Amino acid sequence: GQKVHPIGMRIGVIRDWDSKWYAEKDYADFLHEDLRIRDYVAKRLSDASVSRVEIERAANRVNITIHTAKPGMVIGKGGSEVEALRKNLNELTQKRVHINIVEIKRADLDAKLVAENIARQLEGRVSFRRAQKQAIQRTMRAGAKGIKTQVSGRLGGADIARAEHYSEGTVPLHTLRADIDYAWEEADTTYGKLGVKVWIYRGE
Amino acid sequence: RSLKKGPFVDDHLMKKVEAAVIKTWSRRSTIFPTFVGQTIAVYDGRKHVPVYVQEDMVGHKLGEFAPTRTYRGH
Amino acid sequence: PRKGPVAKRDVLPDPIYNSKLVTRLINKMMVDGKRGKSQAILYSAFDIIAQETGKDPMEVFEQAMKNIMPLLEVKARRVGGANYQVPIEVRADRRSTLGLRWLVNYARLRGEKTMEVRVAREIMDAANNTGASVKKREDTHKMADAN
Amino acid sequence: KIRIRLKAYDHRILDQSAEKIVETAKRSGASVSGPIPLPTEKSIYTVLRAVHKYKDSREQFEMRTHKRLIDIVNPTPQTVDSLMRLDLPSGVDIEI
Amino acid sequence: GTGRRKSSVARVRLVPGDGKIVINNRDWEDYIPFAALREVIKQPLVATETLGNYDVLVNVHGGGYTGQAGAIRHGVARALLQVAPEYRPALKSAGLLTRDPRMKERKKYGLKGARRAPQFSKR
Amino acid sequence: AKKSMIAKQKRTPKYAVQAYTRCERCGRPHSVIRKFKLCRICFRELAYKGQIPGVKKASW
RNA sequence: GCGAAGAACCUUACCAGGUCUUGACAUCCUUUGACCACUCUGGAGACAGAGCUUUCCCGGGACAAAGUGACAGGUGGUGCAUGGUUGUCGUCAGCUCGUGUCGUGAGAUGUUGGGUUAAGUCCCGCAACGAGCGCAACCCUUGAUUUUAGUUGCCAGCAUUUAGUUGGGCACUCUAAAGUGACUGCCGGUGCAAGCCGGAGGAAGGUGGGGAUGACGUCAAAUCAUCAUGCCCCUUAUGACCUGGGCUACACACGUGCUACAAUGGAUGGUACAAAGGGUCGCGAAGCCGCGAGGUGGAGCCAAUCCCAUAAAACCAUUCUCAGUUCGGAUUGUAGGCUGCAACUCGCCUACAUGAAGCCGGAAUCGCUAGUAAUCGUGGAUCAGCAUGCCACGGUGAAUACGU
Ligand SMILES: [Mg+2]
Ligand SMILES: [Mg+2]
Ligand SMILES: [Mg+2]
Ligand SMILES: [Mg+2]
Ligand SMILES: [Mg+2]
Ligand SMILES: [Mg+2]
Ligand SMILES: [Mg+2]
Ligand SMILES: [Mg+2]
Ligand SMILES: [Mg+2]
Ligand SMILES: [Mg+2]
Ligand SMILES: [Mg+2]
Ligand SMILES: [Mg+2]
Ligand SMILES: [Mg+2]
Ligand SMILES: [Mg+2]
Ligand SMILES: [Mg+2]
Ligand SMILES: [Mg+2]
Ligand SMILES: [Mg+2]
Ligand SMILES: [Mg+2]
Ligand SMILES: [Mg+2]
Ligand SMILES: [Mg+2]
Ligand SMILES: [Mg+2]
Ligand SMILES: [Mg+2]
Ligand SMILES: [Mg+2]
Ligand SMILES: [Mg+2]
Ligand SMILES: [Mg+2]
Ligand SMILES: [Mg+2]
Ligand SMILES: [Mg+2]
Ligand SMILES: [Mg+2]
Ligand SMILES: [Mg+2]
Ligand SMILES: [Mg+2]
Ligand SMILES: [Mg+2]
Ligand SMILES: [Mg+2]
Ligand SMILES: [Mg+2]
Ligand SMILES: [Mg+2]
Ligand SMILES: [Mg+2]
Ligand SMILES: [Mg+2]
Ligand SMILES: [Mg+2]
Ligand SMILES: [Mg+2]
Ligand SMILES: [Mg+2]
Ligand SMILES: [Mg+2]
Ligand SMILES: [Mg+2]
Ligand SMILES: [Mg+2]
Ligand SMILES: [Mg+2]
Ligand SMILES: [Mg+2]
Ligand SMILES: [Mg+2]
Ligand SMILES: [Zn+2]
Repeated sequence: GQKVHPIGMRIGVIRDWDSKWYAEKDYADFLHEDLRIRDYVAKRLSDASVSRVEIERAANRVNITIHTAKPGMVIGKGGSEVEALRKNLNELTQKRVHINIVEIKRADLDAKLVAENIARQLEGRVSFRRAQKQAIQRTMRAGAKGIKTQVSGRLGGADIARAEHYSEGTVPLHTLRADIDYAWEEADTTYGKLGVKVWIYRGE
Repeated sequence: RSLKKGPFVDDHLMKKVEAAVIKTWSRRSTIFPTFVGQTIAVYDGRKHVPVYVQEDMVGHKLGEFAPTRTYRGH
Repeated sequence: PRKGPVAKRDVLPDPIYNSKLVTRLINKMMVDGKRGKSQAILYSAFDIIAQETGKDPMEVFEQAMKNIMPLLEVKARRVGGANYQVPIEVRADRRSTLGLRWLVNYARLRGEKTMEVRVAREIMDAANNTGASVKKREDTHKMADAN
Repeated sequence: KIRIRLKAYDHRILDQSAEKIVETAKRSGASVSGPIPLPTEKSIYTVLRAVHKYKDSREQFEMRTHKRLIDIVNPTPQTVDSLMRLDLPSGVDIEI
Repeated sequence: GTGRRKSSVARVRLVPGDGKIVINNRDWEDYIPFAALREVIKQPLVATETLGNYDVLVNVHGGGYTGQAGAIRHGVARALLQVAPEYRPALKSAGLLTRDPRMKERKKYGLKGARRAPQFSKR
Repeated sequence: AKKSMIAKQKRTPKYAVQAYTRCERCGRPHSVIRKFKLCRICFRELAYKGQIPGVKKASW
């Protein structure tokens, strides 16, 4: 028996969608762009610890507010990437592309960013058990009421695959009022696929 | 066309037969009342089965005569 | 049910001659939700049974009660790694349930043309202590008589 | 004598937004036809779960469209001026 | 008055009169052929002794022919009781102010019907 | 013989009938819902994450 | 009745024949510039040959053509190498931790024992006292009700028209946002208590009915053919382009459905009551031609308004009178309609004709505990067209549960 996606069933009861853009008979054009204008942003600012890119469009102009854990890397004193990506995002959407970054707080609460701390490390040939436990205790200081990191795949360079994980504390999934996050990344090692999974119960 | 407002040959079988063995490649081009006495070769997925368009077999789709599955007993 | 007993409902007093032996045998009549087909028939059978017999249709319909109600139902008791015929005394459940089943299950034996009279003839036929429905009751007690 | 139609997916965002213009309508004009409900459209998409066989497992998503319309009874010059000057939450549908 | 059952609803206005139980701008015996099922509609008027004392006006929407019969019975049983509170002590016992809660059932995927299922064969 | 054929879906054929529809992220031929242009497996995998607005799980 | 929520072509991965090589399809570069689209001949087309030809924008910029390669390109292999995503045990009631205590020790206790429950649910008794993920609850829909807003819905008070049509009003319904209501709450017996048996009241009584939600893990379970990936193999062919064909073949055996074998029925005419959905380059009305499937016509509609859209079982009269028939409808001939470049292999439907097995099915086997099974219709997804299947919606509405 396989779980549900603890986001995929919290949507619309305690959390909105990653896109707020009404459309009348033009959804197919808008929706396909809300899946590719989120791909150029995915690689151009890949190292800037971007977690959510909530695209909102209205009146023939689009707004994509990129929320990052390294706010000064995308925009700031350089003032160039924001203008530089204003050319690339607008060269695809064929209209205005206004982006306003949002600065993250308590970086060990965003699961995508939290599991990229264990997705590069494992790709650098580190221990599976050490990699998760060194950071599971690390993020546990921040204030998360729970954690569960698992690193599933052909772990440890063996010829037979097996599963590994960890935990600490409370993380009730079956309660619908839980503010639970989730993320899943690809540990593209030199030998195969080993994708990790991380999620974080939070305040209430 | 099974509708009474139509009757079509392929594009060229009628043209080649108009001047004029005949090997019209594909199929489907029912023998009208202007081709009795000019044998054609309607292809069959392999080889060219020879059929001689007589006066009786007029109207029928050209393909019908050449079978496609070889079943010589169980 | 593997947990205790249950009690049944079968209760909705009918419009004409309000009773539950006439909303029952009117529910053990229909097929695939055909309440209307049966209800008219079950009132036309009374119409012919109230004329060709004379007495009250309800008393004539209930006259065939003691002639169809079974007394001993041969039970299939498991003894010696098999099943045998151990007779027992039927309860009120298998009395009226069986009893009203006997008629309709024997509605192919009146041999009429329409079910309006066929159900009307059988009730009278058992009400005469004759016919097959009463014979069927006597037949059941016969196999129960052997054991 | 105008008519505005609201079509938003979440009933909270639109019914709050309609509660704003209906207030601005009262200031612009006493004669206001307040917010009013219309039946909500539902659609269902029964996509199948497994990547391959096992035909008996699927998962059903839905997509509502909550609707509300606001009109004007005996409007004034303020209606034309004071209506277009508002921006509603992204998702609310405006059509006058 | 107002009475539902299944997908049908019936709204009843009850005023004193001869006793003609009109239904939906037509005579009731025209509107219901099988009068034997229409006698239960008099249960909210025979359990309390007010059979031919009021003329019953009805409005009908939806359901099926038997579908209103349960709703009109209830739809008046909540109005005769409102005429005088003395009627409740017997109209609230026969089973008349109660609203039948049974309704048709959703069809669940993987099943032919609501509760049925495919046919099963082992090997 | 797969990534060749997406060009066959894209290019305008010599007869309207030849033209069919396939998923706009992975060119899966079967089960493409026209309101989205996504196959069954793309459509569900985005709905969980939440790219498609309005769509949510339907208890009933 | 499995991937396939649509195999004429296409899709198509397969066969035959015919054709291409940096390739049909990407990134690195250069010489040209916006390249195309169009007509004529041949061919089955794939492709060759002729012409006007594509008038770029601001040295730079997008897009393209032509020139050799780095490369591409594999629905080619290994699910006993993998990410995934799933299934079944199973919505079964389990899986553990901290502090104490017993044991030299792995370990044990808590979590065993008596009742109770849908449930390690709850109580009592014990060297244990507590807690976390699972159960229950939070969430959705149906059953009663308050307030709010009353149109495109509703029509009582008023009349008005063939018609709720018209003024006019949000009274009732109904739509939809915020609330109330049910918790063994009260009474009797019983129990020590948990609870169990019954009664009032209430729309609703014992988690009211139904969804969503699937713990620790099992099957080296399914999928390299959704996407991605370790390693291998082909890389002027195991890659690529077209036309035809196969995917629908038949001497047979098995799984899931449809239609019947008749009087609770057929035939003829009349005639009544739904719920839930879909519609813009789309739904397509009225009239007109038709037995006919349909064609012409274009009203109203970006829809609580108009359309798809007359629901059938039921009911009321006449006829049939227990026959392989006034049941059944396969099969075949002729004659037709629709879409599509094209209905022969191989689509759907209509009329006339033809009229076959079947007269309630052997041993055995399947589903369902109430609006359930059974039975009669309607809508959607895919969709130029094609569904007895799938996903949803309603109408008529049963039978029995002693017991393991
Ligand atoms: Mg394991
Ligand atoms: Mg959650
Ligand atoms: Mg054979
Ligand atoms: Mg499931
Ligand atoms: Mg009361
Ligand atoms: Mg079931
Ligand atoms: Mg097609
Ligand atoms: Mg198959
Ligand atoms: Mg594997
Ligand atoms: Mg296999
Ligand atoms: Mg199962
Ligand atoms: Mg010790
Ligand atoms: Mg245990
Ligand atoms: Mg349970
Ligand atoms: Mg639960
Ligand atoms: Mg409820
Ligand atoms: Mg109220
Ligand atoms: Mg009001
Ligand atoms: Mg009680
Ligand atoms: Mg419940
Ligand atoms: Mg439930
Ligand atoms: Mg389920
Ligand atoms: Mg294992
Ligand atoms: Mg395995
Ligand atoms: Mg196997
Ligand atoms: Mg393969
Ligand atoms: Mg993938
Ligand atoms: Mg992908
Ligand atoms: Mg096949
Ligand atoms: Mg087939
Ligand atoms: Mg079979
Ligand atoms: Mg019969
Ligand atoms: Mg018939
Ligand atoms: Mg509707
Ligand atoms: Mg019919
Ligand atoms: Mg019928
Ligand atoms: Mg016949
Ligand atoms: Mg024949
Ligand atoms: Mg024949
Ligand atoms: Mg004959
Ligand atoms: Mg016949
Ligand atoms: Mg024959
Ligand atoms: Mg059950
Ligand atoms: Mg749809
Ligand atoms: Mg099929
Ligand atoms: Zn896809």
